[PDB]
Amino acid sequence: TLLDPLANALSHITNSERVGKREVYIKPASKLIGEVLRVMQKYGYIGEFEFIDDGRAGVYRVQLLGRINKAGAIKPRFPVKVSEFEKWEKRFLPAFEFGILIVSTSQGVMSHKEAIEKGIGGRLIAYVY
Amino acid sequence: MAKPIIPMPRSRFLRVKCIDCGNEQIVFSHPATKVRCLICGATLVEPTGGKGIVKAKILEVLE
Amino acid sequence: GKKAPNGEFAGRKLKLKRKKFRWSDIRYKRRVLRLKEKSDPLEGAPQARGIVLEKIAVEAKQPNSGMRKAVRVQLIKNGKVVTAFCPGDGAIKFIDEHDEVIIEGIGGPKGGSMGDIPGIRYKVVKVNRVSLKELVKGRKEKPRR
Amino acid sequence: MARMHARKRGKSGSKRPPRTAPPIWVEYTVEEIENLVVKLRKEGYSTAMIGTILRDQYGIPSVKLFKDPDNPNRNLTITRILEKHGLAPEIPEDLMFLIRRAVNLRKHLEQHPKDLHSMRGLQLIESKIRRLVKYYKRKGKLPKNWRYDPETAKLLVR
RNA sequence: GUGGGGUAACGGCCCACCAAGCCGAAGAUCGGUACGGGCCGUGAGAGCGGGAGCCCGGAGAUGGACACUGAGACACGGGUCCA
RNA sequence: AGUGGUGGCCACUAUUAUUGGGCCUAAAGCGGCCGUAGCCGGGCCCGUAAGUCCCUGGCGAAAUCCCACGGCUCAACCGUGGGGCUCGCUGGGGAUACUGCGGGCCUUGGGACCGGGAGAGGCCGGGGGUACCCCCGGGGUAGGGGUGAAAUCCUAUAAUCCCGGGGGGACCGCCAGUGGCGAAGGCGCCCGGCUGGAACGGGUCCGACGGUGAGCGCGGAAGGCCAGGGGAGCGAACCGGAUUAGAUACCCGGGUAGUCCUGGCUGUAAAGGAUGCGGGCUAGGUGUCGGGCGAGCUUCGAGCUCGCCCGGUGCCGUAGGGAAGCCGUUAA
Repeated sequence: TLLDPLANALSHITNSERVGKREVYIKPASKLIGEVLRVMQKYGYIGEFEFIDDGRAGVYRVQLLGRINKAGAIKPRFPVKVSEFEKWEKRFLPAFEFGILIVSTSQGVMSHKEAIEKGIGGRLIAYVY
Repeated sequence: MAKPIIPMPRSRFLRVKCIDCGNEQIVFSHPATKVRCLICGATLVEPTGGKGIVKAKILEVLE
Repeated sequence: GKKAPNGEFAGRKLKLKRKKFRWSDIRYKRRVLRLKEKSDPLEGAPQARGIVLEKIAVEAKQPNSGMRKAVRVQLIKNGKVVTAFCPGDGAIKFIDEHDEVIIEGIGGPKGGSMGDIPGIRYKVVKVNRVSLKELVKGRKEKPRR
Repeated sequence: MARMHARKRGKSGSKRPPRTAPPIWVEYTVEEIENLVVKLRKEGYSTAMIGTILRDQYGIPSVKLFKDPDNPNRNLTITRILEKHGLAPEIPEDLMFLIRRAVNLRKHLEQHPKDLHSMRGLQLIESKIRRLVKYYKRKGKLPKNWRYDPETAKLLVR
């Protein structure tokens, strides 16, 4: 069935971009999607985004800049401490200064640099570059 | 179909005005079951799969 | 995936998968058991002495040629039969029967051997605790016996 | 949709009506339509067949979209209304029909023997009923003390 | 479970009575191997491998059994006895 | 003042894959399903704060380890200070995105409903013809048969040949299509009844009931095993003949179990798409089967066709993947 929906929503977004399509229609539809979209949009790695509110199936329509090369989620969703944020960013990711290791904290979704500033992590949700 | 931006069927509504007793019914355009009059028990439509075959001659106004 | 227990508390499943498949290496299974120890006649030791039962020679295989000088030994360490390859140039003068001969492994326990030998895994370093290898060389000690 | 469980092909592409704005092309009230449901249930119709009737005759889009809510039970439509009246048993109509088929099959296999195809189908229907029931007993759609075994099935049918 | 003995003392430790429980696939039970730890060896790490001098705690003193004196031994150069 | 050898361990070895490996063809998909334990869960809200993050404080002996300085000519080393130590345990305060649980809620997943329709799906009964065979009668002589050539063999009160009749078993050329049905093994004469499943349009119904699934359970071609019946043709064994040096074999003449049917039993396959199962997502084009829908043609029947739409089977091919061959919405 449909399980782990978020990974899937990121995965569609990667295929779109590999093709170099203008936009994406996300069939999955959550608070999680929209807060993650807001984080993406502050960095300006995505463009403008629309949420239509339907209760048949909410849709998000996303503009692609093409600045996200790959974005996917974590297989265990294993937890991450504050000291440990760097360890996961070098280890897995090619990034070093791109500043998104997206993590969920008690406030919503944060990036890497944003997690340091607050001082709070949680469970590691995903990554973006 | 219409799956990405609002799922929509093949349907519509029409008002039928009977001539066998003049009762005014709103009817769904894919009869799956026969429709009866509320005052004669007479058949407006007979169903065939998807869109039913319209029995006799009965007027329809398409809303 | 195409496979795995990736869940949070699934991890015991994954850990067992790996544990069974690790046994598929012979070299891992041997060493943990003590099968290695038991099988080799020196008993996991670098060398053992024994008495030369008799001087036999072994035949070369099909690629190759050459009739190799050899000793069949009975270890004084245990009570087992070993086949041990004796080098030497004119080898047989240096080597001597019914004296005490000391045998070592060679080349690891890879199980393989050279081509000139049908299956000999062993080396004779020493005869009466003075090496054969000194007698091969002209620069430490020139032929004796 | 698409799922596979006794077919090697996908599911049908049908969807619910999206006229999620209340009717106004209907010209009957909520009141008249309830009245109809009592008479039809009493007649001998089962609750799926009533709702089909309501869509054709009385012209509503869905029966979820002209009568939700009006009683405070989940997913308010027909059988919840009936349930408060006592015109519907607690065991969902879904389950009543599944169970009825599962009885029908033992009786054919007997008379017609050497049925391989029909025998595999008897295993398959039954199996599905235990899994549905296991969730229902908990939910309170069925009693906690209820069990689904094939003898109890035959009882209900008779 | 209940009562009791005995111990420095809790205790099916031992005992009488009364009950039929207790344990198990997240691996019981059985066979087999092994002093354990700080650490150490290796490896960029993850990990792998190890328990040696040395320090820490327990165990032993030809094999087994046994008491006495002492806060403390069932006693490593003490006794009794059996092999 | 070692060098070299053997034995062992760790790196090299993503040859144990967590970092960091795979399963069309290299080693690797279970013949298929079912559903248990276990693992995993759509959207929206709410309670708890168990998981999860933060802070303080108790503590994880010395030694070993790093850094610093000092002493011994020097350094190893040891002192001293600082930092760190297998670091597995403890208590209180806070946060609530994410997860766990209890409650409420929604149709998007799942199961379920109704109507036209197709089919070699299954079970039973009836029945036709073609062709073979046997036997009866007629007709009709000398070879028939078999092969690459032969030979064995078969035939004279008569075989082969040719007609008419009756009986019997077995199966269904044409139909038949790159076609259709079933979970899978698999399923083809025609007619009727009984019966299972599916695509589809209309979501009418329960409201997360879901996915996967170790174990367990079940089906399982052919042949075999057991009983009974059936036996026309076919044919392991077998008995001749040829071929061949010899045939142990290809070839030919005979021929038994068996092949057929029912009851019972066992379980294998290169049981193949060598491609585990469920979902989302990622260029298209053309044909074809069945459904929905709008037409044209019409023999007025969806008969012939086109497009949109829904599912399935095929060919060509993009992004990508692959060692390459290929694969490519039916994904490798």
